[PDB]
Amino acid sequence: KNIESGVAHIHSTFNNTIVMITDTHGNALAWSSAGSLGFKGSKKSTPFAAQMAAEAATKVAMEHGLKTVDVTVKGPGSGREAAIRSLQATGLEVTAIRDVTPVPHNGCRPPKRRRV
Amino acid sequence: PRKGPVAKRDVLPDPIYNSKLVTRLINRVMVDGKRGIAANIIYNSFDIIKESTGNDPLEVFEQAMKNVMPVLEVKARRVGGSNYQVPVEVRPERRTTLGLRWVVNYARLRGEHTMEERLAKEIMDAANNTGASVKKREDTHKMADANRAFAHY
RNA sequence: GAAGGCGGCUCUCUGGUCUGUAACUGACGCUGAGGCUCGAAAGCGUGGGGAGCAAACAGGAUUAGAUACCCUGGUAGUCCACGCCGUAAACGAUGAGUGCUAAGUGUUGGAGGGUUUCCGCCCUUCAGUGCUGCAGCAAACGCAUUAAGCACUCCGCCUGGGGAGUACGACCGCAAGGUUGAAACUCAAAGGAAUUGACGGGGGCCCGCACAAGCGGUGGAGCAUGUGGUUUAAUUCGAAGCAACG
Ligand SMILES: [K+]
Ligand SMILES: [K+]
Ligand SMILES: [K+]
Ligand SMILES: [K+]
Ligand SMILES: [K+]
Ligand SMILES: [K+]
Ligand SMILES: [Mg+2]
Ligand SMILES: [Mg+2]
Ligand SMILES: [Mg+2]
Ligand SMILES: [Mg+2]
Ligand SMILES: [Mg+2]
Ligand SMILES: [Mg+2]
Repeated sequence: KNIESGVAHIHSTFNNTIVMITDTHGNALAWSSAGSLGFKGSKKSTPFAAQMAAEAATKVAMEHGLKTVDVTVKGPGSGREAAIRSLQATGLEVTAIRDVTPVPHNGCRPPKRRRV
Repeated sequence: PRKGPVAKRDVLPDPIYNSKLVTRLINRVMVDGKRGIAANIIYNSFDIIKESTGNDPLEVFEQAMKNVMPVLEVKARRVGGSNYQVPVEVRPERRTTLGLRWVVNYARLRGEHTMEERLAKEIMDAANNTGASVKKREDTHKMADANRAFAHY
């Protein structure tokens, strides 16, 4: 109901960026996305859309009550820095930043190349 | 052109209002080089403005310019197979040009009988922050905001 | 590692290679038709397994059409054991063995020495792997102690293009197909390398009211005029995208 510390996960792919503020235990608190803010097609992948989504999720989390968060970035999306700066500007204190992009140690076979 | 930026020719201030802006307005409203007709129209419209309101017509006109001159325009950019609009800050010269062009076009589109009457009405509406020119500026800003996601371009 | 190919770590079994020494045998060697063995991927049989991917297939897009490219799913297969299949641009598109013919410089595994307190640094040398480059070779491209140079031994293979790796026969295979393999007929070319242009939905750099920014137009109307078509006794002839049509 009221929190002080949290984790902001930014899953930013080439098509869309989702921002999810959870408690330190991984229980979701608030979330937003470029698609959730009405952006469509290319705009969903733009850095600006990441900024707006991060702002909205930050506002919801802060209304829930939240001062500091640590950021976990995932995916190769371009909007990661935009979302981070959006969080900081909106107020959440970004204590630490980490990249959690999955890196298979070979493992599973990826799909075929496009246009072949 | 390809070579680079071109020299811009300056204009002289108006004989009575001492306003290069007024001279530019006369030039914009001029047709087929009938500058006498254009200047008479502009001065008659300014007199109409001074009669209809207690404010200096020059100040009313500058109020209209302040209310009509855009700040962010949309320029079409073709990237690969995708062509989309991109917001762009309007340099002051193009701002003034757009203001004058919009004012003159919507004055000509107005419904009153005489051009000076139409122009005075449009100028006063723009000063009051209403009318076709103000709507045009608002729509330009709306388009820029809609395409604002492409600012990095 | 002969090749195909082999990439987490551990242990068991196991092959080969290389460097020294010079104790041993004393030419015992090379090649090798026919044979035998291995032989990517796909494929086949039996029985398992099955996450991701993905022929086929389904749907959605695109398009004139789209039995494709693109997107969403998705069966065989991809994995394992055993057994078939024996084909690949199975390529260094370069059989194996041996000897000789400038150097320069990387790197891999050793050996020896001269320093170096050791490390390390220098020289030499052996066997691989690369790049550069003499002589020589080559049609040229280029190769050049890892020859495509100079030589000898053996094996395989070639004799214009198509027909055709097809037909018949034969052998192999569960099958798919593999191996061997013509002829009739037909053409005066096919082909390799390189050169000059032209072109490219290749690249790079430039210019032009070429585009972009504006102004004004045409296309709509009446008429003038030229052209086409049609008509006519004739509607004289020429001009036909830009670059014919006041
Ligand atoms: K061994
Ligand atoms: K099988
Ligand atoms: K060497
Ligand atoms: K022949
Ligand atoms: K015309
Ligand atoms: K014509
Ligand atoms: Mg297989
Ligand atoms: Mg697919
Ligand atoms: Mg063969
Ligand atoms: Mg060597
Ligand atoms: Mg233009
Ligand atoms: Mg017309």
